[PDB]
Amino acid sequence: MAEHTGFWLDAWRGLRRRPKFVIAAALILLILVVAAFPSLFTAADPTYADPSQSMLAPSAAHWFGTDLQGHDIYSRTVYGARASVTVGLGATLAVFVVGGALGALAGFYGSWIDAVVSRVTDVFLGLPLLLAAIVLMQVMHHRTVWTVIAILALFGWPQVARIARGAVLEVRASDYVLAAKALGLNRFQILLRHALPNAVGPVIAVATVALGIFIVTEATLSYLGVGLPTSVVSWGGDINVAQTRLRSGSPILFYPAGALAITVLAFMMMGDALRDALDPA
Amino acid sequence: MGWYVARRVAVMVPVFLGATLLIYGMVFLLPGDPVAALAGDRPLTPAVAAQLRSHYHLDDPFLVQYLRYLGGILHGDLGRAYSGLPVSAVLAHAFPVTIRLALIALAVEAVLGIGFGVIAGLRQGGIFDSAVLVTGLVIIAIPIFVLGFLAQFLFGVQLEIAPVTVGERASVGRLLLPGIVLGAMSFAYVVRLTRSAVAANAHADYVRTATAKGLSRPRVVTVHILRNSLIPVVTFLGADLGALMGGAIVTEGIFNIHGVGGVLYQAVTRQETPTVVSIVTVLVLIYLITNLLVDLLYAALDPRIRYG
Amino acid sequence: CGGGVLSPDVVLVNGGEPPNPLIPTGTNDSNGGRIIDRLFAGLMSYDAVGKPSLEVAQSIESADNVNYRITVKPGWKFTDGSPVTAHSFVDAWNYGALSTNAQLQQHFFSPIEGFDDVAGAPGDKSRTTMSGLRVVNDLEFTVRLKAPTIDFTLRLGHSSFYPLPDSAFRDMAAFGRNPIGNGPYKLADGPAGPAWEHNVRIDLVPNPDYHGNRKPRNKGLRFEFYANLDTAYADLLSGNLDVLDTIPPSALTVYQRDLGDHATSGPAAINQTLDTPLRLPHFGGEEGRLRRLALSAAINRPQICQQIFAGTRSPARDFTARSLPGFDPNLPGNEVLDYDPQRARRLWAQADAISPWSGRYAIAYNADAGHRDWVDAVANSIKNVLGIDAVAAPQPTFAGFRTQITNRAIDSAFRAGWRGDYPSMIEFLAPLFTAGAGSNDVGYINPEFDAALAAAEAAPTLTESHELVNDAQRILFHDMPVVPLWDYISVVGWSSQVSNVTVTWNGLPDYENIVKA
Amino acid sequence: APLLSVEGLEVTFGTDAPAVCGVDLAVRSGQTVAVVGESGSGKSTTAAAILGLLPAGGRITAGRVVFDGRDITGADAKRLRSIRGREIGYVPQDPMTNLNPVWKVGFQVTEALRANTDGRAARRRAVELLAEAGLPDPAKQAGRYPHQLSGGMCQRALIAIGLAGRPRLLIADQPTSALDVTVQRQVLDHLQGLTDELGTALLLITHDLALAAQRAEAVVVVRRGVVVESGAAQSILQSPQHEYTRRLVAAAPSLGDILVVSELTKIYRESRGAPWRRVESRAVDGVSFRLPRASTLAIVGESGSGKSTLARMVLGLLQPTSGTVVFDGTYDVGALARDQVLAFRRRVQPVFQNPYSSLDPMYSVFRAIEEPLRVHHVGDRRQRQRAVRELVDQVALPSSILGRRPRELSGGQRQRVAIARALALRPEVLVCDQAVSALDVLVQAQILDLLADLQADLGLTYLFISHDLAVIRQIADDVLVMRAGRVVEHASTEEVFSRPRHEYTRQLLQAIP
Ligand SMILES: Nc1ncnc2c1ncn2[C@@H]1O[C@H](COP(=O)(O)OP(=O)(O)OP(=O)(O)O)[C@@H](O)[C@H]1O
Ligand SMILES: Nc1ncnc2c1ncn2[C@@H]1O[C@H](COP(=O)(O)OP(=O)(O)OP(=O)(O)O)[C@@H](O)[C@H]1O
Ligand SMILES: [Mg+2]
Ligand SMILES: [Mg+2]
Repeated sequence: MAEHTGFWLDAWRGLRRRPKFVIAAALILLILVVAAFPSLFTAADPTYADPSQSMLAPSAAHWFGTDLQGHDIYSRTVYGARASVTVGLGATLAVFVVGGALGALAGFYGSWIDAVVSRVTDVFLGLPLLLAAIVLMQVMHHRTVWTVIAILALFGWPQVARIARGAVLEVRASDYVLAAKALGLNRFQILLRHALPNAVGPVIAVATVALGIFIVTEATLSYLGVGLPTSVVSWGGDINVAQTRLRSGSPILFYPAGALAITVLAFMMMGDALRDALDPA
Repeated sequence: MGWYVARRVAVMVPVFLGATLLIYGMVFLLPGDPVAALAGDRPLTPAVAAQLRSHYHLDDPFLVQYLRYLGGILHGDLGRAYSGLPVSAVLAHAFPVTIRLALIALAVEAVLGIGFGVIAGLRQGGIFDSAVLVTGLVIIAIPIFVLGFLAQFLFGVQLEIAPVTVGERASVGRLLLPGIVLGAMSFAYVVRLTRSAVAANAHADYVRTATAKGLSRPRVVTVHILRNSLIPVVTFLGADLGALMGGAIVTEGIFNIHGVGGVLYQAVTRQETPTVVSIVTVLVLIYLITNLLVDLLYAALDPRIRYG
Repeated sequence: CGGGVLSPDVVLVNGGEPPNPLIPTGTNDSNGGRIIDRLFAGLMSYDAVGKPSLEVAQSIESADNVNYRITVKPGWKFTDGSPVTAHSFVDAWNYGALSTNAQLQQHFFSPIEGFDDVAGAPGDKSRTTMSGLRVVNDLEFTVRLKAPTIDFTLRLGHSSFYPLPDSAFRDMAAFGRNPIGNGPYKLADGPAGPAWEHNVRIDLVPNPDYHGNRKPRNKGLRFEFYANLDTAYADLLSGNLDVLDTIPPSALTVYQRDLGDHATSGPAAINQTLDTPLRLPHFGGEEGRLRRLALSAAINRPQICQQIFAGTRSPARDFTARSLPGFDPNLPGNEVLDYDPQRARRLWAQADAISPWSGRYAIAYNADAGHRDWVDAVANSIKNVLGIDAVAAPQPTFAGFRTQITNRAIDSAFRAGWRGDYPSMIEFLAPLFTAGAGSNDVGYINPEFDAALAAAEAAPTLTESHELVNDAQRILFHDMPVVPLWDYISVVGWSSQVSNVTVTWNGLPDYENIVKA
Repeated sequence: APLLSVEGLEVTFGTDAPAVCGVDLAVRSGQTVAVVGESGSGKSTTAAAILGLLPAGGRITAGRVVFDGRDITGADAKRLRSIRGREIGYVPQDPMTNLNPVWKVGFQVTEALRANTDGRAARRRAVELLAEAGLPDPAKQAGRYPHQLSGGMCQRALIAIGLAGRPRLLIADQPTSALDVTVQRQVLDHLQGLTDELGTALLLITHDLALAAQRAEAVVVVRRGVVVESGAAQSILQSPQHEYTRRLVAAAPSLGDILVVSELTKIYRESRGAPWRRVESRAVDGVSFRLPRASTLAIVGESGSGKSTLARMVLGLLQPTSGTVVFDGTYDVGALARDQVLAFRRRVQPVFQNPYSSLDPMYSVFRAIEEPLRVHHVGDRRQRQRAVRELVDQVALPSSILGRRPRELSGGQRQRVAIARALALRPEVLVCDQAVSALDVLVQAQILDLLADLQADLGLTYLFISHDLAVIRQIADDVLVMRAGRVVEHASTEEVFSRPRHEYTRQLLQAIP
């Protein structure tokens, strides 16, 4: 998606009265409000654990119960929204932009640009994530949200690059590409204006799935001490720690997982509503 | 094209060499010191430690240890694995099972994802499409540990219609439930890619002509619509063939499989450099080869795609 | 229909891949330790309680606990026809003591005279043999120590004083791939494959030549190597395993339901502690003694040991384990190990009256070993009782967590603990709190404690060395070099086929007299 | 009782005015009925409603279609499926977008003939069907992909597909718009031999008014979705009564050098047999001519002759195997290099053969037409709006279209959109490629008048490729006949139309309705 000029005013009007778009936008707005102002929804401290209240059932005092340590689960699932949403959205946008640009450049030119980009992709694609995280985080004096985003994006862009390259390969032999060349455009203007809008669906799909994948992988990183300091509440850290209480019959894993699934659903609906505005019917 | 394939296979060599150097560097740069863990949770005598450090050549300069590693892979001779074994034996014991399991998982996910995706893209916005999408997102949200735990519980403990463990006996029939579990995180990807492509291609001008011939809906759908909508999903499947190996550590722990992911994790946590370097190098080889094969498959799938 | 072959005679137990070749002086873990202990039989033997008794020796005579005369029994042999002599012990001890051989158990030979000559640095000093050991016949030899040691004869049951056959020093690397012992079991004969499939299993059969204290009641054992103990629990519930030997933490509350009289429990000789180097800021001097005394009054050990561990740990009452001979749970002064938030805050206040607290208090541990829950609990209780910010710190690799402790370069508190090698209290105290000990990771120096501990080894009898150890432990109560947390309790479950499962003094099953029929 | 009856059909496209407003027509199972009319009247929408193949947003409202005495307007897609192959055949309008581009033409023809097994005899019935459709070497053509075919060869392939299951009725949508006159005579007399000794019926939608006169038996005139006239052919095509049909029958066709091409040659390498057994196809062979400035040069010839290849080589869009195209003396179109390119592309503009595929499915009509103006920086924002509106009005196109995408246009409206996009910049040279073809006579007249005005006032130069010989005799200044890639005859317009000195160009000159 580079140049959809012309009538964004008609698209936006055609996108307004689209119930899927409206519902997805309302859900996204709610999620953002929860991630921005957590103190409207709860008064408790997410990092306070009274251990004489280890694993209680939901009541009027604790709406979701407590966990093995004694934390309030409602407070923790309200305050994990900031970290989880920030990491997921940041890494998704980063890999989308970077991998899409790289793969679309590779698939369109194809002489030596393709060679270098595809070899770098084959190297980055076979190198594990935990090894490189362990090696790189020995120089970062402080873990943050942005270091986690940087790691996740730097090792997640290749599979988006592959899909974008494959998508542009099919398009670059079309007849409107020759017509654009015969009008007088250069290869870069052709690329943007004609070949980005026409080959952008698959990338949207893989991005909408990579969002939830990233939100889950950040916990893998945090658990070993190479990401996101332990004083930070997050969805995924809670799932990781609470999955072990499941044999005893305690279903406290499904409270952060429910929020994660709702956010992923909202963004999938939004992505499809945006993708159905490039070939309306 | 013969000359294009020749150039590709030729340039595969120097990238392989540079990748070996870069991988050895990043594995060397792990923060600890292997000798400090050779005795486990007890300390070594300061003379026994010196002896072991000199025995494993852990006091040579970098690039001397690298040249020693690299010049010896011309005889096999990949290293010596502080447990005392050759590394050749370790890799030969660990790779066959992983290859078999990865092939099973790829086949399962391919068949299932393509079927559900073609139907959900032919009739999108309906009950079937909604159910498929919510199944994908529910699979994403729930950790693979829980999925493997519950699947094993059910189908191996209550309904004994599957092995609980596949240790030491890894048939193509005993590795079927582990394969289904392993190929479940790659379900939403395949479904969504197939759905997008099929929805885009379901309204071309030649599909109307194929309908006017008098073909049945299955034949029209399959031949025209499906055959014309296979490139992004094949891209993803080729790229995921390599991630199915080296990254199935959680599934191989639930079922006692003894694959490559556990070997890699142990070698990393004990800082055994030759083992890690060999495994990661083999992974990079697999990726190079599969990407070349998938490009040739592009050329076979679309006659207007030609390289030069 | 093919395959399916069942094991109606061998007992199927769980294990793990030995990380080293199977040599007695080269293994220090438990995964290889259990196999080595099945394979060999040394000068003394322990029962399930930990009482030593003569196995290969006729007599071990001494009159001053410095010079020992050891007599070997005639008739014993290795499983190749070659006899067991005095040379078999002397050669093996000298092999394990020398420094050019680079054996992990070298330190176990410290008390013998001549140890430095062989355990210094090669070439510098000659004498590849220790001078304290001296052969008199093929069935007798003498030992001489540096100082009186009441605790010596008890060590001769450890798997480091085992003999070796003379067809073992000609090529040792080969021996460690297929050992030849003289104990109750042998490696399964073989003619289907190897007896040891790496990362898979090890098969053992009885030894017809063994006439000792640990005669087997099985028709063989099979150690099946698992990762992820939850899988071993699933196989025990399915009927594919016979003895589990340890319950996973996720099943600690439901095993009473699932197994149901096919489980037993008993105390093991293991403990756990929390260490803070005496060189950190604010943790040195008297100002650091008060802080270490206040950190122990701020931990609820009874609450942690039954909310986090569900009853598989026991709150600490001294600096040793509960299962050891001579343990006293009412030592005068151990009320420094009770939970008392007012006392904790008072001690913190009077340490801040010397120098105020400044920063963070972190407890470091290695990730993926099961320490997350109790480290979280300890840090949280400290944070709630005092005002400070205490946190947990997982480390990526095990090598790297060990390097920072060995180099004396770690900059925070860390988790620690001991695993006893033989049933003695002094073995839980000497390698940890003496001046320049190897496992003295916090840098604690006290010549008065050193003298009080050396005065207990020089006691005329074992019944009054215990009193002296318990008196030496008051210095530790006063100084608090490390914060003791809890002792272990081992829970072992089994199937309906096996019939005689029992826990031993170190928390392992008694493999020899498990009855399967 | 007639074989096919349509009475009162009305088709709507997703909350708009009905594209078809009460059409009536019958066919009588042994005859030919032609459907002539304006460009946008609902002639292709009427044929898609009969078969049940309407585009995504269209559906019948208030009408009925009764075929063979069995009302088929409620789909019931088993009643329609037993009909679509065996009883009614279909020939689409666009030759290029209507074949699957990945399936090797012979496969697609063998697939259509069914209700039989034949084993390996189906692959020999397909070659015969392609030979009857009029291909010159079917066994080779059956081994090619659609993009390795000419534009008229794809159309003959679509005909061979539409005649596969032996239909009792054929609906052909402009089936000869890319066949010259001789292939056209062959296919039409084959169809006329079919509508006897069997009884097959033809519903023929054409813009060529002469052909109908000698081929049809009844004529239906359509205008804005209404059947204006209907009756016998002659009594309508020679003595009309309605005003529209009068004007239509009347305004029908009757009866210093900028470019120096020298020795051009193009040779494709194809894979006939084993994928390593390469053959050679000489598309163009040693062609060379010269174009005097401010004049018109027409290029005629047979189907599969190498005219679009030559056009795209002249435009710098193909690379020759040999030869040169020297434009203006300075530019060597085979090698411009970075800076001559924009000044060359401002002065030379193409119009492609079937212009639907070159129209960027995501652009609207306004954006498509103004892209030239904004690539070359003519006006700011509103000058471009005024220019695009003036062009749209000049090409005889409604203003309500601005905002619609190419998929939802007519077949003769896409062509005019491409013509307007070409004329936007007022280029010094316009390379047309069979683009007056989908327009009826009364719109084509206005387009040609505009072209003549532009050449009279500015001095533009035209390179006109076409299969219609009544138009070429009316506009062209020189004629160039091609065959098998070689130039047969290059002479003035009269000396090729009056005293031709080649047997082929004489034959080609006596085949015309
Ligand atoms: N998919 C569509 N969506 C909306 N309107 C359409 C669509 N297809 C066609 N139309 C409208 O229907 C009208 C008639 O279309 P149709 O293609 O039947 O004309 P036609 O007779 O085939 O013209 P010609 O063959 O001369 O180009 C046109 O004015 C067009 O605007
Ligand atoms: N991509 C290709 N590969 C191989 N052969 C081709 C290719 N494109 C065209 N040809 C061949 O080149 C020849 C010239 O075709 P061309 O399109 O120039 O004919 P044309 O004169 O435009 O025909 P028509 O007037 O019917 O459109 C044809 O015989 C065709 O088979
Ligand atoms: Mg039409
Ligand atoms: Mg052509």
